[PDB]
Amino acid sequence: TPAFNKPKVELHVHLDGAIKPETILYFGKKRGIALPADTVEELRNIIGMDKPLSLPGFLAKFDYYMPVIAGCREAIKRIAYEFVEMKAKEGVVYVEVRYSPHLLANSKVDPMPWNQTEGDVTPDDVVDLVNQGLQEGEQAFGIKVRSILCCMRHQPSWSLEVLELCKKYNQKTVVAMDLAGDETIEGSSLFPGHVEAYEGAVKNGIHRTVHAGEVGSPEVVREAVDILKTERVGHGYHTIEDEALYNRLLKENMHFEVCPWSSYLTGAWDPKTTHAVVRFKNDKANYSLNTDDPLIFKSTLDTDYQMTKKDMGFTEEEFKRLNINAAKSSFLPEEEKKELLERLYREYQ
Ligand SMILES: [Zn+2]
Repeated sequence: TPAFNKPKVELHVHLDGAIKPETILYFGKKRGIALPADTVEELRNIIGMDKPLSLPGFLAKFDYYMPVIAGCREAIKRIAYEFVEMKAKEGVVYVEVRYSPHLLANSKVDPMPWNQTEGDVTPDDVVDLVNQGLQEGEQAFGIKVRSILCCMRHQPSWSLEVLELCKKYNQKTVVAMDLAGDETIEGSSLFPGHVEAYEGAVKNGIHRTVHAGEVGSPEVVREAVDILKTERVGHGYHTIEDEALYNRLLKENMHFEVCPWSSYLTGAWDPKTTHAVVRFKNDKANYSLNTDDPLIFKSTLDTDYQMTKKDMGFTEEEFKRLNINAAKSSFLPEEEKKELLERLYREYQ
């Protein structure tokens, strides 16, 4: 019995954290690359999580399976295509999906991700391949899909490259730049490479989101909003700790990309306390509901909706409100944004 059986919009979900276990198995076998399990259930049990850890302990799960996908053109295009199929079944009608193109490349990338041998798949090629799979998925499954490229906190030497790829692939299919990775790296938001990329984004009209206040202090959110000039905040739960900052962001209609089930499993949210999203809901904040890394969290979008419905008093009315806010805060051009809003209002009658 689905919590919200109406069209949804999802703004915060990682392509590399939203791959079918079956597809991971497939490419491990095909390429002869080690995976920590030989069945799909056992693979889910080791890659996946069902109790809280930490952000770095979460980030280690990628080490298990990224090597079977990175540097492989067929695999990269396939995960993009299967992503759209996955989301179409969830009742999502518009999604922005994000990833680090560098982390899927095996050429012209330093340091080389996942101990790969030099190949022929550059970060540029990665974006091209993802685009192809996403566009074919859109055609096959009849939902709209756009992508966001992630700078990685520990590797600000990639950030200007990420900016250039966002320019090169603007709206086809890249709609924004993100900053992801380990938020516990002290002061990483203001590493000069990241600041230069975001300032370049401002000058070139490239849209901006930033992971902030997931596990970091409100200062991380402040850094994102006031220096990186972010347009949306990934998570943002800890913003509430600085009341003045939080109230300012409410006043500015900042969008928070909320990931409730993710926040439980990464330890971003202390489950001894009321979730931040309850405050957001009560303050009528601008926010969306999102899966984040459904492969690792063993989840679908219904997991997050069920959780907020059961545990946080979420109504159908609030589910409609937050999806309309998600649509308004999307990085779609004006005409396509209007189209999405029209569709939501039509299907919500
Ligand atoms: Zn994320």
